Amino acid sequence: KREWNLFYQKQMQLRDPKIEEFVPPCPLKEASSRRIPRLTVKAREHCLRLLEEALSSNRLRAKAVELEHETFRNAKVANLYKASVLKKVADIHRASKDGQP
Amino acid sequence: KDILCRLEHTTLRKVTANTAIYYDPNPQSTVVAEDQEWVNVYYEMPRISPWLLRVELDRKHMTDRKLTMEQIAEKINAGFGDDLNCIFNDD
Amino acid sequence: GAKKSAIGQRIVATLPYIKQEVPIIIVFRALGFVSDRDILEHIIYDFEDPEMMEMVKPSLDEAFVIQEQNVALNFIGSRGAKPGVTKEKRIKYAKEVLQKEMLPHVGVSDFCETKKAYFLGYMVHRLLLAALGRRELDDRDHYGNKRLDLAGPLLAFLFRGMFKNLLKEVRIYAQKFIDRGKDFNLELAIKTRIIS
Amino acid sequence: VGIRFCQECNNMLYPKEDKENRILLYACRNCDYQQEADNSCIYVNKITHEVDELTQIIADVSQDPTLPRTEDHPCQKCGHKEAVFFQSHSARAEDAMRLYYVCTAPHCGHRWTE
Amino acid sequence: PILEFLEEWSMENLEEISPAAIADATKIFVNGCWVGIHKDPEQLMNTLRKLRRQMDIIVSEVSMIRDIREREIRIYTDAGRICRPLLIVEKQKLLLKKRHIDQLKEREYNNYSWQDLVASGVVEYIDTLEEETVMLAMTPDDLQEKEVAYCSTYTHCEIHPSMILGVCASIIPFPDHNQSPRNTYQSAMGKQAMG
Amino acid sequence: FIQMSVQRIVEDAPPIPPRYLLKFEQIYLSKPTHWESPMMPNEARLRNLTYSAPLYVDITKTVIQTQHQKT
Amino acid sequence: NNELEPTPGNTLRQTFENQVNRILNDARDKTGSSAQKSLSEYNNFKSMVVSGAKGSKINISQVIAVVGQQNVEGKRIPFGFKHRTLPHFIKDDYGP
Ligand SMILES: [Zn+2]
Ligand SMILES: [Zn+2]
Repeated sequence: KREWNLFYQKQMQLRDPKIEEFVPPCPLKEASSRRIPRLTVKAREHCLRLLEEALSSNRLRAKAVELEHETFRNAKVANLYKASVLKKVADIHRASKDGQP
Repeated sequence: KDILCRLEHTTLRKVTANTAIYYDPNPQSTVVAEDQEWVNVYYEMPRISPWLLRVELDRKHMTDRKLTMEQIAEKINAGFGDDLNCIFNDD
Repeated sequence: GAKKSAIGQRIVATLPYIKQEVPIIIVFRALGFVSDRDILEHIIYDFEDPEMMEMVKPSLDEAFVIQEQNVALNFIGSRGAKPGVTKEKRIKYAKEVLQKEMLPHVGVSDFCETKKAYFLGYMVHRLLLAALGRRELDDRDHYGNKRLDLAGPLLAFLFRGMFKNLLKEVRIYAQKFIDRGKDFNLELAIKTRIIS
Repeated sequence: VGIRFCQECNNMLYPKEDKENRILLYACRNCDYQQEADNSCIYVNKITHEVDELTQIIADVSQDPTLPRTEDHPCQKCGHKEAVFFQSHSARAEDAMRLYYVCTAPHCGHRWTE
Repeated sequence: PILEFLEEWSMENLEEISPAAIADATKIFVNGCWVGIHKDPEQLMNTLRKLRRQMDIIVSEVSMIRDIREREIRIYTDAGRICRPLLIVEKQKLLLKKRHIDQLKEREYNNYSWQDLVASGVVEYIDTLEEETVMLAMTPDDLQEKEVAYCSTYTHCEIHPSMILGVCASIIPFPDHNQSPRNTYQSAMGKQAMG
Repeated sequence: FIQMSVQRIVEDAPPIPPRYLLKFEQIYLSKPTHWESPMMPNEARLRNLTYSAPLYVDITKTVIQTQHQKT
Repeated sequence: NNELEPTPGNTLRQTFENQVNRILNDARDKTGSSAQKSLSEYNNFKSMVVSGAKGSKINISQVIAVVGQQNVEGKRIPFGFKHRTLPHFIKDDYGP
């Protein structure tokens, strides 16, 4: 029943402190933009460093920033953008296991 | 077959294999040993409640409907918003 | 809704001469058993059945309130054919119903609770087995589940009522003729026309 | 998974949260008896539930005169030839025609399924 | 008498039983009332059937059922159950013998009759829900004999399979060459003929 | 029915300053007779009668004992 | 032996029953065709069927060759007793 959505949102209000603001910087493209939900410079640099480690292990920092910026543009929120970057890191890991460039 | 998939109702029970509710406050030391590596990878780069909701998806039904775990995750996000957390393995 | 969705299934019993349904744990407590361990001894015979235990757990979650025989009897008797204005009469009515109209074939004496509890536990156990898909549901058309009323049973059922009416009439006549205190007669008190 | 009972009132032990030591405690609603559990899992729900009936098959079915018998399937343990067999005999099974076997030798009761 | 024999034959009663010794014991019901438990169901059933066949303690009318899978023994002394007689097959041979046949065919001036056949343990009354634990054979000299083994554990045998028809359908000749609606119509029209 | 059930029905019936108490003991049944004399079934058919037998009972009367037979 | 594979859109029981009923229907129809084509030019069943007076080739087939399968509520005869049709069969017998 639609009563579930009222129950659910009540229980999540009862889960207050204010939400933390964005702070600008970084090697990442457009890193001064606050437009990506829940994003930060530290999360973007962590994803860029993960992409750089995978590309360097397969082998350059330009490709890592391109993979991070593409994924941050396509994902709905920064928490999903980071999970999809780790998924692309796992696919590069299957490429290196297959010996592919 | 693609249109057949598009036109047939399917909830999570049609594809889930098993589910359980655990008590695991430690992000690193996880009661379940299987998730260890990727849950640590998720937590290493950032409150929360100590309880868990661990579900297991049946592979046959997961691959029959041509579904994807990213699709399931984004559907969960759309359905519940960001008041949940979701971390998922891959195939 | 959220609470119904989490509970799932609950087990209730429809006792005769009672206004509406009663949860099963309430009846078991009214029989005089308090501990969940004892009630589960009466219901689940082999405790190494986690699926049965989980199935019966929501029924025990209705025992969060009721914990004693007196209050359980009160809850049962609150819903009589004519609800009472007092409480002792309601509790006596509840005990009377649980002693006279619930499972008469097991027994009607004072010490029949120890066996009525076992039979009610067997009913609940068979319900659980049906719900778990471990026994086939019965069919009414199976002829082992039927009886045939021949002349014996038919005429005996017919004769019980007529003998009861004859007793009622002789009782009425005796009381009317005795309030005067004069005397009393037997042949004049019996109406053979009733039975015939 | 299972139900555990308090030793004082003999009632069901509900799980309760200890918000100091980050530990799980089982406590009842009648008295103040506490406990620490080893399962560490409150609830488990499997929806496949394709239970193998070899746990639920009794060895006493070998005395049924109405069951078919075969001698081409010797018992694994005692090597007895004759062995009763039957089907799943389970409701709420979406689809099944697999056979099940029970050895007919007394006190063997070996119940397998090839 | 059934309750007394059950007590005599080591049947633990409900009020004298710990709730732990019930998982591995087969419950006993008499007229739908749970009276106790037992731990040797097979020997109990053998003894009960022997007593019913001897016609000593348990009347021939009483039925006994063992649900082997669900571990329950049900004994009915009720009125209204419908039952029919069946022959008894012990190993693979009928207990009915040529001596019985001759004593029956000398029925006059011999006071040997159906009751004396029943008292010998040759035939038996089987009600409907006792028929679910029995293996029947339609014809003795055709189904007891050695074949490609279908069943070698027959427990009873039919007297004659044509005794499944009622009064009005026992007058139709060659009913097995007919059509079922035609047999039904004749069963209807047999009550309207004039004689 | 005639042998057992009527007797059981009579017995299981509860019995009904000075006090009076009654208790029905046992029953009887003669062969069918006609009151204006055994009545044959053919005569019952011809004369539009009813083929029936009388049922008696022993009833005991007490005051706070006296026996009444064949009531 | 579990070697039977389900047909898409059908359960294992459904596909087994479909195969069995199809085999039996083929048998009944083949015997019927044999009985029809083995008739004679003087046969009175043929006289009353060809001219369209009364009867049918299925009736001729049931008279000569095979009565055929009996169905209850569109399915084969159900298990009235505990897992068997009659007390004369073993339990779990799916033969014709
Ligand atoms: Zn306690
Ligand atoms: Zn063996």
